[PDB]
Amino acid sequence: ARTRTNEQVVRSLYVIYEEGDNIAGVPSDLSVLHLDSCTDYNIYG
Amino acid sequence: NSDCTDVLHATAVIKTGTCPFSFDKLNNYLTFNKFCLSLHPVGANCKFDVA
Repeated sequence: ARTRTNEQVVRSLYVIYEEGDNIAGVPSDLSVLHLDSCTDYNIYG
Repeated sequence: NSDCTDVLHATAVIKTGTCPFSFDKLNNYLTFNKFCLSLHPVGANCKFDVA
């Protein structure tokens, strides 16, 4: 919980994950490539 | 319901556990911006062991 002056931990959320490539998190609801210029890239991880 | 016998007599000791200081050393001019003790594990930075 974030107030005007403090942050206080109240609960815990547990995660179970397996590394791979089947599921991908995305900004919202891909194969866009900019060529011949400086770019920030994510290519197959 | 009964008091502790000679064989069963025990004393309570607070051991360091995972904390970066000892309980008996708190009275040795240690300085904090916040120090606060709890019986619940949520949000805790470390813990002592009661034995």
